[PDB]
Amino acid sequence: VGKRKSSTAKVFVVRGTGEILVNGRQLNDYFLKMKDRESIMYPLQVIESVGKYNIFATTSGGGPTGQAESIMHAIAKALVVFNPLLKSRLHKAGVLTRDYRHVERKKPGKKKARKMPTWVKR
Amino acid sequence: RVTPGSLYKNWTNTTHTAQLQQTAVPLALPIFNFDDISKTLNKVVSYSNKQYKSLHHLGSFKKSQFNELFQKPVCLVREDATNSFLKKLVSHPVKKFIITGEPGVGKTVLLSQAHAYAVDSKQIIINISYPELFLNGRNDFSYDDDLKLFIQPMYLKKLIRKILKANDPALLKSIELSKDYKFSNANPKNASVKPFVTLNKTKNTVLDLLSVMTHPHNRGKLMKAIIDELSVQSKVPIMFTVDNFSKVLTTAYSAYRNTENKQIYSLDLQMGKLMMDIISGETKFANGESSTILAISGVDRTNKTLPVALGKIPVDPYVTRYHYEPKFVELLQKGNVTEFEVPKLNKQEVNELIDYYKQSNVLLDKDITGKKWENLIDEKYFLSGNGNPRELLKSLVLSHR
Amino acid sequence: KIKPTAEQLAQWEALKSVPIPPRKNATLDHITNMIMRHGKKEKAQTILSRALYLVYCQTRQDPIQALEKSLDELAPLMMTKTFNTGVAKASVIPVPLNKRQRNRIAWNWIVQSANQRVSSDFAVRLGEELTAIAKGTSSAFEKRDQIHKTAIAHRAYIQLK
Amino acid sequence: MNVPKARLLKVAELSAKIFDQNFNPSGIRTGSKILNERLKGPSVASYYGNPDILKFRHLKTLYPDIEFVDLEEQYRLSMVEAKKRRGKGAPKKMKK
Amino acid sequence: YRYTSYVGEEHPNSRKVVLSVKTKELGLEEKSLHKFRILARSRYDHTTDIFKMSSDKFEHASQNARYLHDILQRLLAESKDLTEDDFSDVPLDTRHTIAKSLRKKKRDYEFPEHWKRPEDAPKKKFDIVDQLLSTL
RNA sequence: AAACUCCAUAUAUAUAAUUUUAAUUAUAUAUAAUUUUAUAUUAUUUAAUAUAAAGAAAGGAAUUAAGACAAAUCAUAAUGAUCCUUAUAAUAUGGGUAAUAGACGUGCUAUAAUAAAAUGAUAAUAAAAUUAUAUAAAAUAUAUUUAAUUAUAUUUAAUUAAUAAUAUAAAACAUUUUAAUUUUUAAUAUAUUUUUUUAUUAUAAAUAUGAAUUAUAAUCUGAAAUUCGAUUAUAUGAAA
Ligand SMILES: Nc1nc2c(ncn2[C@@H]2O[C@H](COP(=O)(O)OP(=O)(O)O)[C@@H](O)[C@H]2O)c(=O)[nH]1
Ligand SMILES: [Mg+2]
Ligand SMILES: [Mg+2]
Ligand SMILES: [Mg+2]
Ligand SMILES: [Mg+2]
Ligand SMILES: [Mg+2]
Ligand SMILES: [Mg+2]
Ligand SMILES: [Mg+2]
Ligand SMILES: [Mg+2]
Ligand SMILES: [Mg+2]
Ligand SMILES: [Mg+2]
Ligand SMILES: [Mg+2]
Ligand SMILES: [Mg+2]
Ligand SMILES: [Mg+2]
Ligand SMILES: [Mg+2]
Ligand SMILES: [Mg+2]
Ligand SMILES: [Mg+2]
Ligand SMILES: [Mg+2]
Repeated sequence: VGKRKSSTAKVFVVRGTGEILVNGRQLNDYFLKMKDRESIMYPLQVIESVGKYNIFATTSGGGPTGQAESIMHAIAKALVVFNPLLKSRLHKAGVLTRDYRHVERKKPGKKKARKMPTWVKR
Repeated sequence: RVTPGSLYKNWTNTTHTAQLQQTAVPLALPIFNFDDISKTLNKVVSYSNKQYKSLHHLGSFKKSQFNELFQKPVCLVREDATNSFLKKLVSHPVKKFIITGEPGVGKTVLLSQAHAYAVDSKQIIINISYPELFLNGRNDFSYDDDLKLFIQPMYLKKLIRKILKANDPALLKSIELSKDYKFSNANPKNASVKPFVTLNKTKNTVLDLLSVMTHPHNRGKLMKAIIDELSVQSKVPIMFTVDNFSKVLTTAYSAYRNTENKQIYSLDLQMGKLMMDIISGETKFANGESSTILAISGVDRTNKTLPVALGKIPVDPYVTRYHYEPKFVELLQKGNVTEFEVPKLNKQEVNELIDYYKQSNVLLDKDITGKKWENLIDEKYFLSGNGNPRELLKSLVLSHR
Repeated sequence: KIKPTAEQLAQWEALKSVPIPPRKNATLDHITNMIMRHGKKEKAQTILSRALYLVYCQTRQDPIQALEKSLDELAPLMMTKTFNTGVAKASVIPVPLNKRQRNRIAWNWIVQSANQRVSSDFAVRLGEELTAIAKGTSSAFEKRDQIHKTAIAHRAYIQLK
Repeated sequence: MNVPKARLLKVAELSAKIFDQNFNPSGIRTGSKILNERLKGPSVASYYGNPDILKFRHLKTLYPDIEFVDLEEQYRLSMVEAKKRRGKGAPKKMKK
Repeated sequence: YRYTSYVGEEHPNSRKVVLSVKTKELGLEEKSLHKFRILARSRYDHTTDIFKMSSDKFEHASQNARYLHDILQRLLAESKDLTEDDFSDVPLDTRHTIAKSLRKKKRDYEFPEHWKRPEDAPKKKFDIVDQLLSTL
């Protein structure tokens, strides 16, 4: 299980020939942006194991890019079980780190998190 | 502030219409023939010259494809996808297909292959690429009195011209007429001299009939006559095809308005009605081997109609006319349309495509140099969503990420 | 007790020599970010890659590499940065540029030169401009030359030397 | 909607008959929404509190034995007395 | 019949009673069952074959329950009539149910059964001291 | 001050007969870091940089001392002094707080193609929060010949709530269109660019931008919409 922003991705990674199914449908159908797909691939790409592992991802919450990132994160963790010696390498690549970047709340006086309303000296 | 040479169009238009296929490597590839598929079963194949000529006229090669990448438009033969479809076409008694699949899977390409096959096997082809033109209201129309439907005599003329040119004249002029035909003349010459043009039964030909040039109000009559002639003749097979048939299915009512301000129905038009008649068991062609091959487009809208027509969903009666038109379904059921799902690419097929692209010199330097080939292929397969050809092509060429 | 299997060990060994693959071409990513405006990165990416495709079509050789070369050519290696200079004459100094800054300068010029081209779609305009630069024609080059000349004046205004 | 309209209407009428709910096929303003609205008056009335609450007056009634002292009242009385003393008392009220 | 009671409070929802039945569990013939379902309309869900209805019209809970019961009985009587009123040719309106489904989310998808690898699963590792211990 | 605190994070345990299910969750209780270790390179046993291996380990909120500004508040409320007590206290009906020369802040909408509009039902993808002084689903009717959309009416299914409703999130992405633009159209031919090409003919500073201002008709809330409210339609289409 991986997470990012509001997204949560439970991912079943298995040893069969490398095909993808995100949330009960084809990968290109779910993630339209190629960037998201590339990100998802990256844990399998740092290893030479894209094509080796079948991946069945199941996402919930957040938006598409965040969902894709959560899936990627989950996949790295799943891969770590298949061969523990690659764990360090995955960590170095920056896939085993849970991306903490959390949406800052709207503070009272400010308009958004940081965006304050205009100041007036005179 | 524009020159002839400079590119003024938007991107997709530019890629279609500015000939950047000019600066491309010549490739001595094998030729597409159904009789010798055993030789070139899973290989890229350039079309024959005659096929190309026919195919362009028909309107098979389309704008949003990456046909600009090569000298001429190119496909590969596929055992699971194209070859199987061809076999079905050959074998089946009804010979009546609708090419279904996900967006970018290669339905058009399948249609183009089917057209090419028909050309090879001495068949006439009536292709209607993009029914949007006749369905959406962007050309003149008129309510004919004899035929109780709205004719469209700009589109019709174009379609007639395409029919004339796509097909070879020897095959087309082998057909003698069943009836005599009077038409209004509309030449620059013999306007005052010949007020009418007359085609006789045995003496005249289908080619001659096609070459007739009338006023707009007789154009629909001419079209009707031609269709009838083609239905009657048993000497040559007639391949009818309609690509982006999804639009037709969904757009039940056209943008045209009758005398009272309300939208005209697709079946109240000439073209759409004719098309529907061809689809169904109604305008039955005399010859065998005479097929209708329809094709969906992921571009267009999706709704309950097409699934209901096929063996997919039970008929919900309460869904709206907008999301389910039952007349169209009924028509589809009447003419036994067996659907054909285009399968996504296998790993081997993908690899073969990638190899071809490399030969043609489309691959980027980061893909080729300093990378294992099998690994690259696997990555490409992954990024396409396990072998969506268009998506794969996009990842290969239009990525730059 | 860890117990690593033989096949796993072999796989690890095979991996060890291979370096970790980069997730982005950095210069391209930077360019896409600069193009982008309202967190609408996807649109910027589409624009850029479409332009690169067009460039490739016009001149059949790696588009990214060609773009990088163009950037290298165009990017002025230093800039005559102005200073207050302790409340006196504003004595300008040549200052060396970071890679991004170098390529940022180039990109703005490229964009400007594209904006003079005809089409409605910016992506097309951009692609045409990139092809022209690859072939070897722009006012951007002239501007760079001028900058270099201005840097050459003020030789020893550099402080540490 | 291939299923006929009249039959559907009949079905709807039957359903309405079965349950208590009314059947208005024409779609005329009946006035149903005026009466059917739950009346909110008691809750509105109960806003400020329970008027019968124990007061200091009662703390003499309940417990006469205990000589209680209301402090605020006593203070007020002292203030009044002070005002009277220094010529700042209230003027005598007109009757007419 | 589900009843609700707020213990310390005097909520006005304590009067609410909810009857709920599976329609196949009701003693009906097939024609009558369909008619009953048609009559129910929005109250009958079709995915789960369940018909429920709640009444808050009356002061007390018991009253409301009685009213609900009476309604149910009336519905049953209507279903079992069949005299000049079958409702054989009015299909089941399932629009409310599809709207409800749309409002909610779905997790219908499952792991492909042919993707499974029982051979790759971790086999039972031999623990000798545990085996020795197990003398029972 | 820092720290303990809250939110968020990672892990563990517990509980949930996996129909109130979202277990990819929720919530109690812990543990976790103001991270650690080592090799080197500069400056003097340590401290900054770099490299490496170990880790999920990276933020936000609350808290803003003493004094000062006779800073703000007697219109949250209370109290001192002072003034009013048939009036400066109390109730009703209407009007005003919304007046308009110029001026000053904050915003909103704009001035079109790296940007606007149509469309997109096996309904692409969220979170947080509200619903007994209620939330109002489906469906029918009218605006509107199909229907959808949007707006009202008709009438209340369900739920006072991890159960039903508010509510199919929207950008995204895709096709189509887009004046300025003879950078297009349509009549002919033309053809291996055919949702298109070429040839020759005719196509002659605010728009198919913007939405101020106004006219009429309807609808909504309320007992009541004139001063003075909110929608929808048909027109109006400033400035920029
Ligand atoms: N089957 C097949 N398809 C190809 C080949 N080469 C390219 N294609 C792709 O096929 C696509 C056509 O798919 P289509 O189903 O018409 O897309 P749709 O119009 O969205 O339905 C194009 O986008 C091409 O990129 C090929 O050799 N075989
Ligand atoms: Mg298509
Ligand atoms: Mg569950
Ligand atoms: Mg503190
Ligand atoms: Mg202080
Ligand atoms: Mg003060
Ligand atoms: Mg003061
Ligand atoms: Mg006072
Ligand atoms: Mg005051
Ligand atoms: Mg007071
Ligand atoms: Mg008074
Ligand atoms: Mg005011
Ligand atoms: Mg605009
Ligand atoms: Mg949507
Ligand atoms: Mg509704
Ligand atoms: Mg709910
Ligand atoms: Mg406008
Ligand atoms: Mg003006």
